[PDB]
Amino acid sequence: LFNIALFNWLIQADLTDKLLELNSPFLEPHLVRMAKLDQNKVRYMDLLWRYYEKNRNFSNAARVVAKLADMHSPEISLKQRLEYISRAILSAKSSTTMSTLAADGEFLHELEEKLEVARIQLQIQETLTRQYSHHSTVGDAVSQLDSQLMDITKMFGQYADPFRLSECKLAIIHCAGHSDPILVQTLWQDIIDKELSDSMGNSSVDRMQSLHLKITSLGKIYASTPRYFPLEFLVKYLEQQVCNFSWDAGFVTYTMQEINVPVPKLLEVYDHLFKARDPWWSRMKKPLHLLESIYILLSGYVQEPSKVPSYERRRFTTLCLDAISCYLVELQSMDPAPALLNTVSNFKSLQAKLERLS
Amino acid sequence: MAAQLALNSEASLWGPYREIWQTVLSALIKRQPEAVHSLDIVLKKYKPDFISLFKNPPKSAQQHERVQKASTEGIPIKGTQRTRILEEQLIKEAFILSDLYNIGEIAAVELLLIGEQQQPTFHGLTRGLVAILLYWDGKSCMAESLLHLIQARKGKTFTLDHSPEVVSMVTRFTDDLMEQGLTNKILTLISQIDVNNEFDKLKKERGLGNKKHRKEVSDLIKECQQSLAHSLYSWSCQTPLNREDTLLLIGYLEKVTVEGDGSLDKVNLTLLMSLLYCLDVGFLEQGTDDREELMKQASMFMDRQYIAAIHNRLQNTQPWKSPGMQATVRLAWALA
Repeated sequence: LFNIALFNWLIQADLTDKLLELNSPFLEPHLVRMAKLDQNKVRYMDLLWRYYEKNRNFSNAARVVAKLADMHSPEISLKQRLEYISRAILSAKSSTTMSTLAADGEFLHELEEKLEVARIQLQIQETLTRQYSHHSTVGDAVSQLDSQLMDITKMFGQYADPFRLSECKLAIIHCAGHSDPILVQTLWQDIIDKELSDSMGNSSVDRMQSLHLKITSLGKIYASTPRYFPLEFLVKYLEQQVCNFSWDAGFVTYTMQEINVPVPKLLEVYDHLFKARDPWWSRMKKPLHLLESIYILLSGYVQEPSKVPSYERRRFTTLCLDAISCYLVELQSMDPAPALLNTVSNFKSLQAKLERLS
Repeated sequence: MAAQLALNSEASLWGPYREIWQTVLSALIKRQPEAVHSLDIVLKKYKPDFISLFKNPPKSAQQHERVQKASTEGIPIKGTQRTRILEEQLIKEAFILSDLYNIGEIAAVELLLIGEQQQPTFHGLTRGLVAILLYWDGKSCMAESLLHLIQARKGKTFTLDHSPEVVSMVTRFTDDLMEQGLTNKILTLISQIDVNNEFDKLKKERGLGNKKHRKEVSDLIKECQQSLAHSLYSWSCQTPLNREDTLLLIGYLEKVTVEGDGSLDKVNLTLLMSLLYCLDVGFLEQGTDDREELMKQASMFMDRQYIAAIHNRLQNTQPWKSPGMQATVRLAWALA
């Protein structure tokens, strides 16, 4: 009776640190009892995991904090749930370093997957609050997203799909390991088209910069995983937008290099797009556009040969000389226009510079 | 009921530490796959003993009164469902051992009962003289367990061909120990442990046996100092010490002297080698292909203040007690 009255008084007085200094064998049973019976279940679970962390019982601390993060409650925001999962991971890592139990490793992996799912949930919430603040259903949607951790399937069908959140849909299918190449291309198209629509009031340079920052930010996340970064589609689609808006032909080549797309892989894509002879370029009166982008890419390599690893540089320079020889033969088969003669001059100058690098 | 059996688990100073060491040896040195599951359980269970390192269980007025009444009421000992009546001689010896090492009276009784059980392996010694050997042997087993756990971590020098799961488990466990200030504890223990001071404590209470017992106690004490110095060395060979731990090691070596023949003793030679390995950069010469990833792993390139702090410490300061050792560290730093 006395210990219970003292603990309840210390809790009511907000003397939580002093309560946790009491090495009482009755404190844990009291906190566990109160966390089951009391309406303030959050507060007693908070004291219980801090007690376990202080006593170096990291396995029990991690389990209490994971249970706090999973608990349906309007008192625990999604941000606090992410803090709890992150604290559960830190405690679990401290336990697995001390414990060779396969079950502590499986639980750590479950928490790491759950943290990734919960970050996508937060990205959906922040996107809804930012872009849909005026929509009557968003207050209810945001409160539901705070009230519990959601499954990926529910996040996709109830929030990402109805609100057309193509960035969040891309993050969901990446996290789920679900690979549909058509869906991935459609989502990247919707992201590009939305960024181009949201920027319609801005200058041509500001629109180009907004799209560059968008594509670089997402490209740095997905470029390591080719199933979610459809490079050939992205290069083709962005080059079509450069032609549509009369932007700098360097734009796509610069953006892909800033994502860390390797110069040899980017050249392979442009070589394929050029050899595909898409009637779109002739219909747009821009038949030399892909060769202008190739010239900018290869001119950048000639200026800075360190963009290609030293071990492959010689092989890559030979591949560029062979490719330029092919492009020069195709340019000679086309009708002599002033623009074509300039492109031929540029490629001959580029050939003579690459021969000095071989 | 498990909680009342757990409270007596924390009182034993030898048997548990020898079990930890045998489990560590079997899993890491002998590579036994069956021992890996036992290693995870043992590391989780005895994590507080590794964090506290050589800390004795404290004295308690409740333990004192129980041990004093043990001749009439009996005491519950580990593994026995019945209370055992203790002889008045064993109760007096338990208070002497409790006073000598500042250990709880139940831990002194347990160490004497193990010393009585092991008295046939240690012929011509009394249970109390055997308890002194087992006390230092249990500390040696904990220091050797720490050494082998540090050797089996992921690093640059010791490649023990282990599964990536065992290496990851041991690396996480040993990282958690370093965050708890392991370097400062090791250097403090090496400074506090002295064979002469321990022999003077033992001599006051008549706890010094025959010529053999004096050697065995001296050898176990020196092994504890050596395995602790090797633990910091083996760490520095795997991963370079952080800024604060490197400055602690320098601040220890500042106070060190040479033997009467002009040589360094074993322990201080090992600690000088630990510092020289913290100053090693020649891994930057041995590979072109993994070079950027090895630069990202070295503590010297992670902390922009590391180089400035070590340079200022070696440039601006009082002569070390050994000027030649200071000159060795300055040469190693100049080459780095």
